[PDB]
Amino acid sequence: NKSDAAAKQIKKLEEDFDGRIGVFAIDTGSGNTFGYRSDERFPLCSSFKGFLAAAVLERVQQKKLDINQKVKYESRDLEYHSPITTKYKGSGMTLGDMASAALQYSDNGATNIIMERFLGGPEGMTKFMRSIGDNEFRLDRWELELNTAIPGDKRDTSTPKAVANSLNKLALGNVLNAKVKAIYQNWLKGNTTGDARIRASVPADWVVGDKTGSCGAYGTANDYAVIWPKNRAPLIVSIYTTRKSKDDKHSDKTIAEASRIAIQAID
Ligand SMILES: *C(=O)N1C[C@H](NOS(=O)(=O)O)CC[C@H]1C(N)=O
Ligand SMILES: [Cl-]
Ligand SMILES: [Cl-]
Repeated sequence: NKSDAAAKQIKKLEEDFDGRIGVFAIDTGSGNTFGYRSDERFPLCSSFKGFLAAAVLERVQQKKLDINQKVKYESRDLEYHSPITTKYKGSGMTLGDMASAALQYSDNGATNIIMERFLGGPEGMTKFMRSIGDNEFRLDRWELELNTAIPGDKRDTSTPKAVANSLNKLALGNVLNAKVKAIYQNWLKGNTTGDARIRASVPADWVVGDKTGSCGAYGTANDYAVIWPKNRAPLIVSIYTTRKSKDDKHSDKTIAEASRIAIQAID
């Protein structure tokens, strides 16, 4: 019945802002879980960039790539929203710096460059996810087109549960070795976009690593996080939303609230 109460609360919240909320949360210290719409599809938007950074680190770990190899792009027309790659166009960036920009600032140039040159495009990004046992995730298009968040479209979607399981595996599990996982965690912990989301749903002294997504259409926005509560084993929270209408804006406050509810549901 605690699951049932949390379900009623999410259902009401999603009705209050005329949209759809999907939630999965895991307490890693007990195995307890909470889901609502946990198997339904939601656009990933920028959130997939957190997995794209994990894929680079796996490549590094495998000695396929080097974390400090110079990535050069002096002639490229940077995609819109490339705040970090635009500052280093003249000089190039290290591969590790590039991947972390794609994660912590959602940098679109960084994303496109990495998929074109190191990850085998959207199909290769999908391949990596299948290789960690994620069967729901799919990326179909490149930046910026992956963001259209058309209702009923299944391109560039995943499920809250699968995203949560995958972040569990990547941030806490054993896909990455102890060394390279620490780096991923640090990247996550220093995300710059997430302050009004899962982060705002927890005490200021809990440590959080997250990655947000804001398609910019259909009120579509999301966040996933590892939370290290003080004196307790880590939580995983995954929150996805869509809204009914094209011009609807996303709601940071609904995400934060949905995370507050999900985190009490697994208390
Ligand atoms: C991510 O969805 N995008 C990059 C940028 N927003 O960063 S955030 O989503 O992490 O907050 C603008 C919108 C969107 C994109 N690819 O256009
Ligand atoms: Cl996923
Ligand atoms: Cl957040």
